[PDB]
Amino acid sequence: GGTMENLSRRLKVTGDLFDIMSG
Amino acid sequence: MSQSNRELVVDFLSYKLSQKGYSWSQFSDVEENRTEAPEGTESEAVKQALREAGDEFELRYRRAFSDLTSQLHITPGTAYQSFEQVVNELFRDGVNWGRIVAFFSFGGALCVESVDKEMQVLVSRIAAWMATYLNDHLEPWIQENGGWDTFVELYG
Repeated sequence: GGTMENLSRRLKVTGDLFDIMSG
Repeated sequence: MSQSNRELVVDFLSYKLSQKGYSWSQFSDVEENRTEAPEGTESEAVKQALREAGDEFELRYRRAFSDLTSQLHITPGTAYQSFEQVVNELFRDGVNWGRIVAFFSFGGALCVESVDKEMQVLVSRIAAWMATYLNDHLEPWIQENGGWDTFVELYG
């Protein structure tokens, strides 16, 4: 219950830092 | 532009698992046959960026929020849910490269956790959940913001 939700949160932030649009 | 996204799913998952000490073809079937383009292939470069991106992605997460395999919790009856749950909330706020980098990172991570636990078969199961979501859930977003060419342009 309190594993996947927290996990996604961590992946989410990492995404913002490693996302960008193009170039 | 978009030829065999599955190859990208099988590759990343096979690579990460290969780094943990697991073999893809050992229990993946790859729904065809382990081959993967040699070099100089378009799709080939795609996996290259996914491997480089996932590496940097999982690294930051590993350095900040520690690894992933040593946190989650999948079982023979909650693997498809654990994945859908993290992928749902992850792409709920809005799809995007960062969300896809994690999508692939979680996929390979789950496989390693499932294999380490007692569900090597889940590797291929997740392989279909990830690929399917990739081609059916976020694929449109891919070609939307440039596609694998952009992801490769940002990471490559």
